[PDB]
Amino acid sequence: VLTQTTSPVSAAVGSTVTISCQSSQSVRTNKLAWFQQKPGQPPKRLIYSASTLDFGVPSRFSASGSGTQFTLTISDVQCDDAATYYCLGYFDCSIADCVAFGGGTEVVVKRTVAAPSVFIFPPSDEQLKSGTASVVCLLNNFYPREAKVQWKVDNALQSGNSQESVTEQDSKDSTYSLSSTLTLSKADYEKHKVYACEVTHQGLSSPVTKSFNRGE
Amino acid sequence: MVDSPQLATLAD
Amino acid sequence: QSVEESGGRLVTPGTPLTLTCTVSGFSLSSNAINWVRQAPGKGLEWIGYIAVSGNTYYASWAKGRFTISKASTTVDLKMTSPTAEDTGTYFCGKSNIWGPGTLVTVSLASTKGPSVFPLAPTAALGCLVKDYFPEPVTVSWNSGALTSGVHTFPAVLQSSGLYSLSSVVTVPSSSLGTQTYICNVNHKPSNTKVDKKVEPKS
Repeated sequence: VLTQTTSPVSAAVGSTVTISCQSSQSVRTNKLAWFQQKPGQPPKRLIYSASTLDFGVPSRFSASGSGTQFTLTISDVQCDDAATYYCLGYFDCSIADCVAFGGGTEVVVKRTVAAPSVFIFPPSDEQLKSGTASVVCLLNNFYPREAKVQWKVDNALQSGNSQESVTEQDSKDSTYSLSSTLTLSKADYEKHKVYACEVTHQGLSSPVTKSFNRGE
Repeated sequence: MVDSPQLATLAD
Repeated sequence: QSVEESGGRLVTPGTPLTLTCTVSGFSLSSNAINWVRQAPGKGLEWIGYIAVSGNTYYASWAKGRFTISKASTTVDLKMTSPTAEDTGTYFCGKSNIWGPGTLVTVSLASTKGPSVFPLAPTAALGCLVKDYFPEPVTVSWNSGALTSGVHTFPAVLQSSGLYSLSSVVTVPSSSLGTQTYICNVNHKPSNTKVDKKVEPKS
């Protein structure tokens, strides 16, 4: 087991972040490496041999350690460094696994507060023609990530029956976007009139509700 | 030749 | 220089699947190769490697479930008896060199092409790509002519065991309806391609 700083670690552009990697069992020699991974992409090695930078890697990255304590430092943090960082170590095969990855630490880029703009989308006639019904709420371009989305159907608070997806942090402005989808059977959808999406977020001095009446 | 996963050294 | 994994696909539990890492620009005689994997949303997991000698090494949890071997230009990873836990992206490589990964899905569910529903309309519009299996789908807009303000969300796994996702773009309210907005959905696992036009309703 290699244990790493608990995610997320957020820091502002220009700031510094430090990520720890602690081994329950001492690492072979000084055979430890640091990897970076962005979603959808393969891992890229930043450091090998505990201290040594790989070719092409920004000098912003630095690392140190021995035995059971290792540390990766990112100075002058850029929007580009929003990613998950993994340490990897060697061990004696026949005492434990030869190689192990740490749990991974996610890095967030701190940014000025930015309210979402909210959009509600009713079920398409095309979908209702078929058996089902999805209504979608969109929260576009907001920071930070924490945001409450509550669905109301005729003021009935919906709970457990929606799903949310969130984008990775935008490369330019560090904002998130989020889609929430409420799924009902067509029968249930026909029963009610008022469908509403209520959003609570730091950048909103008061919650925003976006709603529509069925057939209007 | 010794066995190495070539992960934490510069294998290149 | 590089490597590339292939062979990932949907299979039923127990179906002995083999993945392939194809070396290019260097030699297996002087280099070792590792298999790494990642369940969706979770972290990286080391499976094992094969030394230049040919000696294999495995993580304790991987022993029995996985088998690595090497030919002249390729390295295989045989999955002995896959279960649903084995779903994820699998990466081959070493050090600097890692491939784009191949995606393995282990499930009883049938391949299923999606339906594509419009999300009708500064303004927002989109496409709901719903009820498909397995991953992945691709989406673009106006065949790549529209890239700006586009958000294509990660897929979710629904109650039904099928995937859904939404792609969304923000555009000037002036442009509707001078400008055509079409979403390009491709789900290769079922060879289903769809170009859906999106427009205001009433």
